[PDB]
Amino acid sequence: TTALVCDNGSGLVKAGFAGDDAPRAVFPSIVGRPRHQGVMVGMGQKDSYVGDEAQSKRGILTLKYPIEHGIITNWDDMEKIWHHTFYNELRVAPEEHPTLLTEAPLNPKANREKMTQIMFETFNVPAMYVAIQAVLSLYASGRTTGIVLDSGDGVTHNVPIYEGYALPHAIMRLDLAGRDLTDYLMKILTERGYSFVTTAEREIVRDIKEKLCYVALDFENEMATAASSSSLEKSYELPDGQVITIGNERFRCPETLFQPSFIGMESAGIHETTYNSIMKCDIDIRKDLYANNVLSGGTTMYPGIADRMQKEITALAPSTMKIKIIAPPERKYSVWIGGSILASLSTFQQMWISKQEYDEAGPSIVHRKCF
Amino acid sequence: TTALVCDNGSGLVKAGFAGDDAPRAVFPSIVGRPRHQGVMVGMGQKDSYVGDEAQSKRGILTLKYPIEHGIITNWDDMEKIWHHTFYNELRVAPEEHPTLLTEAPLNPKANREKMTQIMFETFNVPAMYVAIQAVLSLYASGRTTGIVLDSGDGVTHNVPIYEGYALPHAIMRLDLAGRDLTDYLMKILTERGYSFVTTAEREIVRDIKEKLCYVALDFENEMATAASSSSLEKSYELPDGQVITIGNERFRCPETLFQPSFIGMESAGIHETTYNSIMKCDIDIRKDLYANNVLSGGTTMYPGIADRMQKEITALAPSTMKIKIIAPPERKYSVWIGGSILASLSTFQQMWISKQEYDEAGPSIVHRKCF
Amino acid sequence: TTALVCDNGSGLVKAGFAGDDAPRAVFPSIVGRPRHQGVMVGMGQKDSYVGDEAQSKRGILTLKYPIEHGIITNWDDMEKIWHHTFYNELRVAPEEHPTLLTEAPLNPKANREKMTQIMFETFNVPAMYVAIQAVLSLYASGRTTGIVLDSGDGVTHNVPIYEGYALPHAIMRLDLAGRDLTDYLMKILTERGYSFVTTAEREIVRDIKEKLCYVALDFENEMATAASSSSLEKSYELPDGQVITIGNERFRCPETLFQPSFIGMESAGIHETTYNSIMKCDIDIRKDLYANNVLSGGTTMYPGIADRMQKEITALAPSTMKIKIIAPPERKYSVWIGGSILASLSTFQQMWISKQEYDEAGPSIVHRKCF
Amino acid sequence: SLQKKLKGTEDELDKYSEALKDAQEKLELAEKKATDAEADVASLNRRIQLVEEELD
Ligand SMILES: Nc1ncnc2c1ncn2[C@@H]1O[C@H](COP(=O)(O)OP(=O)(O)O)[C@@H](O)[C@H]1O
Ligand SMILES: Nc1ncnc2c1ncn2[C@@H]1O[C@H](COP(=O)(O)OP(=O)(O)O)[C@@H](O)[C@H]1O
Ligand SMILES: Nc1ncnc2c1ncn2[C@@H]1O[C@H](COP(=O)(O)OP(=O)(O)O)[C@@H](O)[C@H]1O
Repeated sequence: TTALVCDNGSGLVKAGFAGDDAPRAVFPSIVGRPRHQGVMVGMGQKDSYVGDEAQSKRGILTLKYPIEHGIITNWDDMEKIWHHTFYNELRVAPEEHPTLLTEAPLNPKANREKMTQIMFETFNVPAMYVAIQAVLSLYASGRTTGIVLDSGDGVTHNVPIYEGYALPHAIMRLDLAGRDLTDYLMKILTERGYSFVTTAEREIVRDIKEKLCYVALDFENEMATAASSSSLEKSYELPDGQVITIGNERFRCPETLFQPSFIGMESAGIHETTYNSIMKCDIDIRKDLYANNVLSGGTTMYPGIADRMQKEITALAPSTMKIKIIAPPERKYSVWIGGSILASLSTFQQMWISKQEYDEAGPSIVHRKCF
Repeated sequence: TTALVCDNGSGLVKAGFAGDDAPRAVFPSIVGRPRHQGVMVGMGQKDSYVGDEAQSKRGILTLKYPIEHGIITNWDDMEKIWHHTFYNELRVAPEEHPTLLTEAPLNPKANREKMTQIMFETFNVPAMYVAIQAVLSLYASGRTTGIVLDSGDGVTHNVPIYEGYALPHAIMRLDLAGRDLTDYLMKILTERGYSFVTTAEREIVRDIKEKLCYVALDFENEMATAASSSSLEKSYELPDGQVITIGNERFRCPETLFQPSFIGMESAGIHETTYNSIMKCDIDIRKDLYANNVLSGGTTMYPGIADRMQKEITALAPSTMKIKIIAPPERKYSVWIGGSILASLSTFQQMWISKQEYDEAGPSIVHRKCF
Repeated sequence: TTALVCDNGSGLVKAGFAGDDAPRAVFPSIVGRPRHQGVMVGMGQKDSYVGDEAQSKRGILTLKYPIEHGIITNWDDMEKIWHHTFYNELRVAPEEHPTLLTEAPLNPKANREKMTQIMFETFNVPAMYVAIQAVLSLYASGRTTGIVLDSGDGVTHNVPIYEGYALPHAIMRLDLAGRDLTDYLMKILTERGYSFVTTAEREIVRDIKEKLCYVALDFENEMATAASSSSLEKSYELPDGQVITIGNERFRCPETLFQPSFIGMESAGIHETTYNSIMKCDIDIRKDLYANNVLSGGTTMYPGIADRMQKEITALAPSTMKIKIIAPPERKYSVWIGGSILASLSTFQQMWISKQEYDEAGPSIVHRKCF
Repeated sequence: SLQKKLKGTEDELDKYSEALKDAQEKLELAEKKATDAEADVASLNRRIQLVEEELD
């Protein structure tokens, strides 16, 4: 039999089969409901659209995300998401397939327990397993040591691993990610008159971010370059027409990752939490960690982010070590790729949580050595 | 057939064949176990690393020494050490080779008896013999008289020998050695801010000691020189970067050998236990003993220790005798070299403890005239 | 003339006059700076708030600690702390008051040297003296022998003293303390759903710890009791309503003192380091040390710490001994009380360091006989 | 038409990468040599002071 690999993430569902090179179903993790009245009798319209259909009916729906920061907040919505993923995108019967789920470090425990309970009671899968996103990223990267920085859409986290041993006291988790970058871009785009307030203009702003934003290698020099020239100013065409022109806020948006004070957060940038995780690890694995700094997740896809991260970590660490940043082109799907590798490993077929184990030990069996 | 020569020591295993000029397997006498959880499934990692592999995986393991002061405290660990030595470093079958083991004077008797029992029951050797480290050092030195000072890593001892007769009432044993010097250096390095607490930072401190420490010919003058100048201050580069600078504690560390009150011990320095052993011997061999003062073992490898020892013993002994200190460059391996010489001697092939003798007389046969 | 006793500690400054029964001024050693912009013109607000004031404006400020683990890292805001202590809490001119300050064992030398340089040049005190915290704790406890465990907020140490003589080779120092317990509690509350990330929320977590945590007498039985019953849950009220309930976390937090592997340290618990510091001492005084085990400092204030530690040390020591744990109710002020006693002795008035003494011998005079 | 520009940039890039590699090689070489020479001179200098106090 084959196992499914559902990388829920927070803002993009990625599912597929264990043993493939890529997911076969990538769609947004949104659930939309109509907000207007509806006049044409016989239209027979539905009450809630899931996934990629909601993005077509944006102008009529209110789009809600069922996952805020890794954490699931709307369990009925999330159950709809899973039902859509199993039956409409993949077209499989979940009572014949083990399912490997992913989760971020340092989430509530009820999240994981309720996820297991759903997967066994509602969808009736034979086995299931919840994996950490950073470990799976390291599987897909081909390493066995290295400090991984998995910046998704809800959370950002560093997880240092050495020789296959993870150092839990050095795990860092930050709640700044692509969703906060989108909100900051919505906010600073009002300096030029453009206003995006609806829950469906957030998708337009996310598209603008993905297509035009980039990380500056030096922030003050790019500030001055934008103040003087106009060579970095680019245009974008809305779904309506009426092109908008983006100036220096092409690189002020992702700079929030290195200066979280822009959105009023207290914490330090990703370049500094990475270094603090290093310095919290031992002394005789720090050289390997410096040399194996692995990036994954969608928020690491900006142009120039690897070069910026290297410049910063190099200015932080001692001057005698080679600091190297691994940033594959298929970063966004690294967690899923690693999940497929892991679930196909023949050694892993004894780590599943079978259904009988659950029936006899309750949902608490998730936090056991299968953690 | 050939005999093996395993100089267990306390902190460095040295093994080889009888009839060679040097040991072919020198590795630390440590056994490491992982202390973190281990996340990558399929890693298939082991549960305990022995020898030189543990020093590579330092940052992940807890390193334990199975020999405290000559005495073996963890018999399972020591059995792992021996298994590694026989099968992985030397690649020999111990049921075809006699084995010569070494031990320090004035150890418990159960140490030696249990060692014999292990070597005959577990490893199944045909013969075995336990030798004293100082006697073997004197074999390797080419002498037949002389007072030998064998400062290893667990124990220090003087053993005066004259014309091949050892004087047991004049044997001295002190429990100050390289391990205590390492602990004292860890402690006094905190005066400059460097902190080494982990069981794997002790190895870094041992490296610092070996590479930078030296014995002062005069302690107050070097104290004043370090207080005034900076010409004796040297630097070292950790596995992490961040060089550390060592000042006057380059020579305060090995000065504990001549002033054991530094670590709160009651006893007297090595220069004074040597002289007390002399003065406890007869009156008409003291001139030869003064002239044949032999050093061996790793803790005698400091720069200037021979000159310091000579200055001290010369100020102690009467003014009319030539005091001479023999300190070869291959000091650290003298016990092993002498062991190889002894086991190759054709006269010695009748001093082995055969397996039938053991089977008929129990492990008590070790303390007989083969003592 | 009277002397000032300033037990600057690490996390609480306790000051007062020598000869009083308790410290007069007790406030957190915190320097806060505003992180937002400030709009109301005429507010005339200041740049940095110190001490107890900074906890009122805690929501606007970003709080720094000038002392990390006993050691002083930031010196400018430490001068700010001292200035606030002298002029705003005590209202005394330090030009006519000798000052007694405390420090933990096994600290850098530059700490003391800069401390006295500042106290003589910036504040112009006529005399000063730096004392060890454990000795003052023994003074206040009224013993003259006994092994004292002084768990503050940055550092934990054992100092065995017999008959008025301290045995420095048996002094242990551990960098696990109240701030590490606060960080572990922050990290462990996350699994229940609550997130505290800001330096202003670290103070709320410290309050939760102080008011709800306790040491379990039997850790496994308490874990089972929490996994079965619900009679352990207590509720706390955040500054904005939002009641939170904690179970396991009540005793899993201070258990880090007895199992430092919870926060990834390699060392042994406070009970085991106390026992090891006893076993480092001479065999004749271990009776009195076992019978006079003195606790002091804030981190020793959990309910059940004394009973737990007595149980542990009793199971470690031989069966013939009487183990006693001395834990006064005015425990967390013992260092200050002893400091006042000491500075109040007529025998002490010739052990200060004078102004001219310093002016002639430089700051190096701190380590010499005027200790 | 810009493809010639692209190719020329690739060529100068390759040249600069080879240059950087050679410079790193020479750098690490000379650095090992300087460190070893300093070790030798410090050792033998300490030995000189020892034989000086010996002469004294
Ligand atoms: N090329 C890109 N540049 C910048 N941001 C991107 C890019 N592609 C995707 N993103 C951001 O990544 C986020 C999705 O990351 P993803 O890896 O899907 O995490 P998750 O699966 O947890 O949602 C989106 O919010 C989007 O804004
Ligand atoms: N060059 C050196 N200078 C000072 N100490 C050394 C040197 N080389 C080795 N040592 C010390 O010698 C000890 C090992 O001595 P060794 O002869 O191996 O005894 P054993 O075999 O009983 O461990 C180590 O603890 C190390 O600290
Ligand atoms: N009742 C209590 N229970 C547990 N911990 C406490 C209690 N009161 C104070 N503490 C802890 O003690 C620490 C302060 O100890 P203290 O004696 O002030 O050391 P210092 O003077 O070096 O700051 C604080 O971090 C606090 O968390």
